[PDB]
Amino acid sequence: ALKTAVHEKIMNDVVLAVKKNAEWKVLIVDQLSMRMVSACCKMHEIMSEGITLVEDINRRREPLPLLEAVYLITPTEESVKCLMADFQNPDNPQYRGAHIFFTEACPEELFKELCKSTTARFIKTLKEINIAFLPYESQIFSLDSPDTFQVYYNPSRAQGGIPNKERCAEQIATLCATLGEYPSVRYRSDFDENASFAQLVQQKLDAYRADDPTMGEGPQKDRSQLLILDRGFDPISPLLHELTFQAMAYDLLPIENDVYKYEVLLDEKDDLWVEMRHQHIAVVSQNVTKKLKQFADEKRGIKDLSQMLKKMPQYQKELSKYSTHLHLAEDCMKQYQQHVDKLCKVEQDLAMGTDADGEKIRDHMRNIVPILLDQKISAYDKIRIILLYIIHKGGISEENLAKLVQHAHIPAEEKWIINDMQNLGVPIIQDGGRRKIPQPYHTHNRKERQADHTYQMSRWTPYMKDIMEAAVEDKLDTRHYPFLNGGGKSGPRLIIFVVGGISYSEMRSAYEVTQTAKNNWEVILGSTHILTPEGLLRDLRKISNP
Repeated sequence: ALKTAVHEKIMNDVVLAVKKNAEWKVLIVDQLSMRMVSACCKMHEIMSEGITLVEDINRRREPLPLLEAVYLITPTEESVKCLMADFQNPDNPQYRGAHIFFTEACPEELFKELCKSTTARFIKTLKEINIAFLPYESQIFSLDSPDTFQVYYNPSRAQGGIPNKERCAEQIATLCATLGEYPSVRYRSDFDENASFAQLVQQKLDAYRADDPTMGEGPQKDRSQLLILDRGFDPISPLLHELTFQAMAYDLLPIENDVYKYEVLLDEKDDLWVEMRHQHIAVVSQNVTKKLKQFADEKRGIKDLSQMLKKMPQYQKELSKYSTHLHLAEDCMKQYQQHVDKLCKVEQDLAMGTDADGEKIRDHMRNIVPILLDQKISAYDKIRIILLYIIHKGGISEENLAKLVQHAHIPAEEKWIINDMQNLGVPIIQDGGRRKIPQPYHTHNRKERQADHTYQMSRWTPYMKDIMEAAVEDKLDTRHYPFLNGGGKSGPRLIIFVVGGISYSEMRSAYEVTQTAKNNWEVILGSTHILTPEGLLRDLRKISNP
């Protein structure tokens, strides 16, 4: 319920915590804290409890010496300056009093500064609420930290990147503290940089239980596990054109900051999107009526059409409840019948390694070339196919990489995106004169799954799900996913964090394993950021584009 745990901290420990009476108050937030508050709280909720206005701490505003101010912000250089600035000098008090709530631990550097500023006398509340992540969805959290990808995968960003990493480790710890968990930490051993990141996470959450022995109280919470994965654990999934509603929309359409214009925001506060989000596009429109008909039914050879008439108004009201969403599914389908259909057939063969009939694939170019030499198909779609093919083959010679990039007419700027995928541990350049890089994510290396798929264009299953299901049954190989400490109204909870981003299909998998393969287990998936196939391509981009 992650979204409510946050709701509980904001509402009771911030808003309500400061309410001693009915005096109006102003809520001051910063870019990040606002995003954080938006996800779990609907504006009319804060506003109904004494908060009369919401301002961005950065862009200064009209002074309100008569009202106290609630500062819910990130203890940043910026923010803290603006803070001390609002009370930078008496008789100008931006406000009459200040209730300060730091989103995360405050650097003692700034702490000292502030405590001696002329702001000290106006501070009526000073706390650390510890909420340094976005409760993106009731089971998915983001650290909105895509630069960490560069940190983890660009050698140039290597050392000197530790501050970023342990900051990540601290944000993850606040996530567990919010859930009141002290899970046993595990990490994928095959990517050497993980163990090191796991220690950071462990240290950070160790510091938290130090200040609270009830964190991880026995109630099944002693079985909770926090798995640290690296993006290279499965490079296929984030590259695939997925066809479930949510995953497909963000990939095919220009939905920025989650807003789909002609405009609407896709969030869990929509309650409808929550029911259609994981649905396969093949049935979104269908089901909209299978239920709308279920509505125009619960409200009830010669046939009398009276009622239906007396009740059309209420009907047209409902049909309108789906207006924009149908406009979304429609958009995805036009896009699909346009050029996606053809891409999925090749992608599914490459990702699976078998055709729709279960047979190993062969004569790869027979289908690759035609797409590569199609001038109407974007270079990013060709790059996704190139990579899926590289990955399928387990590495390619420089020669052929060359020939493929030639046929696809891929700019030289984008060309390095393929090559760079290698910094994640994926074998793309054949011999490499080194050793064999395992590909745990390939189907022929995973547990068997039924080869009877509802849709031929959707046979792939994220490797993530295999991991989730195995962990939920105490069957996750410790030889590949070891505990760094050896060993290993309730959960337990399986917290999976991927440094490098999570795809919408993996977020979908979190829900699937939770509401099915249960034993009261709850899978919470989090990451540095939310991935889009092109978004990933853009991230591989930034390690060679300066």
